[PDB]
Amino acid sequence: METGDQRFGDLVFRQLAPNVWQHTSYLDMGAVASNGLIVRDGGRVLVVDTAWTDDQTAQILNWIKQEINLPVALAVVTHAHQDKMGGMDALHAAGIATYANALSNQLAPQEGMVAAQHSLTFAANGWVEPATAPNFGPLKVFYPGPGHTSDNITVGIDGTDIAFGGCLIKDSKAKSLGNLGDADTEHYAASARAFGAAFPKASMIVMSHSAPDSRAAITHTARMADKLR
Ligand SMILES: O=C(O)[C@@H]1CS[C@H]2CS[C@H](CS)N21
Ligand SMILES: [Zn+2]
Ligand SMILES: [Zn+2]
Repeated sequence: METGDQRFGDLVFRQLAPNVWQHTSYLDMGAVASNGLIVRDGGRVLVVDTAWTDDQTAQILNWIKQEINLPVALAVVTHAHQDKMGGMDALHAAGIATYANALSNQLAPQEGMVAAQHSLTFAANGWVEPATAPNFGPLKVFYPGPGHTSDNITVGIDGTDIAFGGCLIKDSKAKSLGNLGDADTEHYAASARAFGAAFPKASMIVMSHSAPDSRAAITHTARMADKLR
């Protein structure tokens, strides 16, 4: 927890830009961090990823109400793991519209997760079909291909130098990819590089389990992935 960070309950918030904050929640497994984003877009707020749990995700919503005081219009979640979708019910209880890759929603029940209300689909070039992501404002959603998981998606924030790699991208000092059973080790490297190419001017790379990094996180991640093919 660095200087300039705010704490609300068990959550930590770091402002990254005038209209963007990183939310961080922890699960004791020894407190393992997971990062998401909060975006102020005019008179509304957009959320990328829940916290680990419903209660933690409610803390995010209370912090937003208290510190930003704008309604949360929608949330997009970036794949079907507990750190990204664990608080879906808290969002739904607040009347927030939720979006995920169709595959994430298909996987959610098997994972003991609650599926989002709406499914995103993607063109062959990886960009989201705009009709499935209505009124996403500055959020530009890109499916880079299979990597960390088959369903992982990524998000750039228009008007900023920020892109969110989710759990696909590791920080540039990482000693391993942590890749498990559901990783695609054949395509991981190409998918990391695809994320980089989709958001070629993003200079701040936000990710799920490390603090924000430079684009070196992308190239370092791709190098680690090259070794697995
Ligand atoms: O693989 C990881 O590094 C992170 C932290 S521990 C492991 C279990 S939950 C979450 C899924 S991305 N995760
Ligand atoms: Zn994951
Ligand atoms: Zn994760």
